[PDB]
Amino acid sequence: DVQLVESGGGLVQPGGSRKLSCSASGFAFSSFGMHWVRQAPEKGLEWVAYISSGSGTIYYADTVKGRFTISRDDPKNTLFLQMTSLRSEDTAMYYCVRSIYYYGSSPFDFWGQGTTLTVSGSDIVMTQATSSVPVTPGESVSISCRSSKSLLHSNGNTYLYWFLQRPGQSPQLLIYRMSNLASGVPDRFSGSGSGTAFTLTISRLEAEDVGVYYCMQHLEYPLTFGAGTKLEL
Amino acid sequence: SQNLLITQQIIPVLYCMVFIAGILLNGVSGWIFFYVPSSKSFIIYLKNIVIADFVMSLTFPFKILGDSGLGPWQLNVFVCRVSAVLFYVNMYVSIVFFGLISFDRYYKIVKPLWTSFIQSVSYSKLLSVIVWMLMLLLAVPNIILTNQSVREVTQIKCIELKSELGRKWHKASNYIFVAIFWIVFLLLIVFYTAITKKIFKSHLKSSRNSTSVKKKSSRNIFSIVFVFFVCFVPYHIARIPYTKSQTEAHYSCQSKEILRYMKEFTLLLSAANVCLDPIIYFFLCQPFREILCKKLH
Amino acid sequence: CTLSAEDKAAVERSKMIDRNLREDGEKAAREVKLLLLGAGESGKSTIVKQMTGIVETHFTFKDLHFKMFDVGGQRSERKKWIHCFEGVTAIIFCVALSDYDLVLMNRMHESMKLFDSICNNKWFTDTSIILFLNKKDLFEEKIKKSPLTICYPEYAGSNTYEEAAAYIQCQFEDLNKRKDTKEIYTHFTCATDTKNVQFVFDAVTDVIIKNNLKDCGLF
Amino acid sequence: ASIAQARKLVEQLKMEANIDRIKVSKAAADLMAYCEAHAKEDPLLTPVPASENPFR
Amino acid sequence: LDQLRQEAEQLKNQIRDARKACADATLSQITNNIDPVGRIQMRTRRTLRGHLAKIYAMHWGTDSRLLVSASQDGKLIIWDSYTTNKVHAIPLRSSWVMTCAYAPSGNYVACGGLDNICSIYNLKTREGNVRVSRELAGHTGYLSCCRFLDDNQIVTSSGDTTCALWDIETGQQTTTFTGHTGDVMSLSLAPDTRLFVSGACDASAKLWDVREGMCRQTFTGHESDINAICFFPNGNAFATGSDDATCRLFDLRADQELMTYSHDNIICGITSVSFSKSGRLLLAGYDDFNCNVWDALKADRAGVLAGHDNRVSCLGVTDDGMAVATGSWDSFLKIWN
Ligand SMILES: O=C(O)[C@H]1O[C@H](OP(=O)(O)OP(=O)(O)OC[C@H]2O[C@@H](n3ccc(=O)[nH]c3=O)[C@H](O)[C@@H]2O)[C@H](O)[C@@H](O)[C@@H]1O
Repeated sequence: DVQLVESGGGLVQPGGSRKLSCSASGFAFSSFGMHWVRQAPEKGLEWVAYISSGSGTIYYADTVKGRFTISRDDPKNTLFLQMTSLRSEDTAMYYCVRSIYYYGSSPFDFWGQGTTLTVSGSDIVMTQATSSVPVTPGESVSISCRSSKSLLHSNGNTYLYWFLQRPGQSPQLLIYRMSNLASGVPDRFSGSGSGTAFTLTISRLEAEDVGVYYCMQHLEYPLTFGAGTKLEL
Repeated sequence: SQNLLITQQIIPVLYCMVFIAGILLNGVSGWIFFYVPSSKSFIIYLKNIVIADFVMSLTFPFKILGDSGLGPWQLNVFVCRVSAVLFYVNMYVSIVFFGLISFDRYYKIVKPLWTSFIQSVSYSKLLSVIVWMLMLLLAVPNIILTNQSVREVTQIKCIELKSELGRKWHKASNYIFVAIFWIVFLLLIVFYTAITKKIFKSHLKSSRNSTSVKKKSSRNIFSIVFVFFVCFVPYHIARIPYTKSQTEAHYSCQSKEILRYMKEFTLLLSAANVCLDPIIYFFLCQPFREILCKKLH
Repeated sequence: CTLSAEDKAAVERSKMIDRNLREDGEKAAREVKLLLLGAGESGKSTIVKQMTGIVETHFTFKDLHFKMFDVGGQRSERKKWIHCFEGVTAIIFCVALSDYDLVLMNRMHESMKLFDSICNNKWFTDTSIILFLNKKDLFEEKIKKSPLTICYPEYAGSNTYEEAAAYIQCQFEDLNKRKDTKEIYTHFTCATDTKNVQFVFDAVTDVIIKNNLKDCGLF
Repeated sequence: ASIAQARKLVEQLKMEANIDRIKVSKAAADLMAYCEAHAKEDPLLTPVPASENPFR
Repeated sequence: LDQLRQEAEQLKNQIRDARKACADATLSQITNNIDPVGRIQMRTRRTLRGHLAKIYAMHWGTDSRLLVSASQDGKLIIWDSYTTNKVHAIPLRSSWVMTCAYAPSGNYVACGGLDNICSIYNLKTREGNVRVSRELAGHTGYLSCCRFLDDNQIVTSSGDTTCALWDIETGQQTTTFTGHTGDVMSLSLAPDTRLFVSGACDASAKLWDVREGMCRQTFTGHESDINAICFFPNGNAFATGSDDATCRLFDLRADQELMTYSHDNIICGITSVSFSKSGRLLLAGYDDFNCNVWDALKADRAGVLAGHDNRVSCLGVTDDGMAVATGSWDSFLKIWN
């Protein structure tokens, strides 16, 4: 159904420019906001940029601000990221993330496969207590995370997102707004939190949900991800 | 010199007679328009004219007391420096918005070939304030530059209460106002002639409804043009001679007095325009009439 | 300001929806809405052709987009849904001229009653009516042998096509109780006439100009 | 056609006639009791302070 | 023929006699010992703007925050009532819509009108856009009301004097309810969704069994067309608004009219009617551009909701009774609290 295919990755000399593209199919691309998210080879996910539906608002991370440019062509349903003066720290796998925003919506619910690009302070920081957790199928696993600032807003929404990235697969949304189970996710995963400390509980765990679990904040806009809690065995 | 019969007896009583109706009409129009939705540029222009008319009616009594003679010299200098400037600002705002209504009606009816301008849009609201502040920008100096102290308390002249820079700036702003009015008048005449020509070629007649529509539209357009002409054209053909008279000292006392009387009468007509507007402009507005019927009854 | 990022993006989505709604309303306001009515087999099908519930016919003529709504076959209480057509630009009422010699209650009398009900109801006080007197070719043949006195006994004129047609048109126009505020555009059509669309265009042009005058506070 | 419709109407009337009806006083008392029981939980009946009002 | 008519008249007389025997007292003479609710002052808090034509229907969501409305401009708008944000805007194939329904789960929305088709749109599509999921056809009259029972079944009333319980997945009428001699103008579902009352243009309301499929009860008393109907929150009573100036409260168990809410100053018709959470207040929309809140136990006009410039067409109360939405022909929805 929904499909996001990235292209334009490869080898880039330092200081060069490359143009990443993300072709969208199976959904109304014009009505969705689109994010570009980086993942370093072993350093976990990192948000890069975002363009709103209709290109109303455009944002970049402080690392890529002034160097990266995100755009979208709705008639051809494509998402574009032009990167100039690429540095050695930009070597990562890039994902285009579909994300819609309305009351009760489920943003960040679909992630593209991503392309590998190899180059020759006041924001909320999300921390994860455990990096690797040895687990056995059939048990209950609790992944915990903490935030510098409380993610609960005046409207009652706690903007926390739990993603799962399986080995060799793009990250998959599990929980949105700290309590809501994403579509297609089994009832094993449950989200809870007290505003600043959060837990994700998995019951009757199998081998199909083994991977790295990421926590993302959406309260303060400069979206930050946790270090990632890897599940083994 | 002076006769004390016009400037102190006839002018104040006529201004009182026009004010006692204008303030009430503007108040009721503003009360009704508070619930009128601003779905079109015509309604926005009508509301702006309502505001300008209300301020004009509010500033009428200051003049009335200033030229009546009962008020103190401080009231007279306040009228010269503040009340009169606000009155002129409201008058020219109303004139510009009359021109805007004429252009909007021309756009809606004639469908001109230059429709790509799209003046009749939400941006007209901004244009509305872009109208107001413009005349403010043409009259804000006229209030702060009237700082010269009165030489004598027996009589006060507006020209004698302004500096050389202030006098020059007012002599230029009064000319700018007259030029703006004449541009608006030419545009209004052209647009309304085009609208009448479109209406005449609109219907094939030979029907009671068609004849009624044509007669009503022609009567409304003729009333608008006639009231605009009568209320404003004499004032704007007599203003330049009078401002030349009070900016040049070689025009003698008799002609200066005659020009002062003519300016006062023509400004009184332009004042009576505030009473003539609601019957001609606001009454024909369908939402305004509907809300008036719903609320008053 | 006092809004989360998701709330801000939802507000942006709402603003985009508002812009789309305004564009759609502007596009629809320039469309000419016609309500097609008739007593039955009065030529409404032929009019629709040459130009289970509601039927919509869309056609562009002389840079004007016309939406014609046929309510035939509804077979319910008209008063419960006629108010939905309050804002239509005009009502195209089709009457079969040959129906004067037919009965269901005479067909012509039923057509006149329906025309009176449509014209004089509280929802179409100012809505203009384009009266299409169809089947004039068959009416000319019928009037040669069948006198008009069958439908209107008071008709004292000669049994001729022109006089009978004029009498029928005058009788239909006499059903308007608000002749000052409403206009009836009577037209004669027989079969596959290309001038019917032109007559409709002229009538709706007059109606549109009158509506523009009313909206501008000039009428 | 008419006979079948009349028979159906007669059958419907017979079915509706034999239903068990309670006294109007008892039904009114039950209605008033429900209103009294749920009055304390009716935001429209008793205005809600702005702290608990989501439309402020 | 004549014998059947005589038998029907005898049965009607027996029904009337039983009703009169069961009418020992009246609700008005019973509720004299309770204090009046006073002057209800519901101020308007939210004004929903964006409909450009007359709004004909509106239904609250079970979350008491999402609110769907239908307008004659061919638009079905889903509002976030708390923030006045437009969550969704659905273009309709037919712009002549008279009814709209919001599914209790919130995953689906319904609409219908002069096209004689009930269109059901999925709001939780994977593609992210609202698409039409079903087009229930078979009614030969205009769709006047529709109400979801679940995500798969819906009861719709039509102008062909019949109602229909449908199966959305199959698209066929699971059950047909016939017996009204006039066009059915409104529907109301019982809290248990086992019965529903439908008022028609024959000045009559009918209590129908959803599962069994026959007319359980018939209620009369209105002098003109019944345009609105609403169950009492208890589920043992319902209120009907008619083209006359009277609302009428009927009791299911008593099978009789309880009270009549009317005033001499009111002469226009009634378009919408609803109860508060406790049912003490009865909110009715009128053609006189105003809404009237009556004391359902004392028939006193508790208050008036004024502020609509045209006829109030639709009225709804949230499941938590927090606010009342009124949609009028002036192309605006107003929330009152
Ligand atoms: O005592 C009187 O009988 C009156 O005489 C004056 O007559 P005049 O001195 O000619 O004043 P104008 O030249 O007509 O204008 C009055 C003020 O408004 C200003 N003005 C005039 C014309 C204009 O177009 N715009 C404008 O701002 C002038 O600079 C002046 O300060 C004014 O009408 C009154 O202020 C004063 O009370």
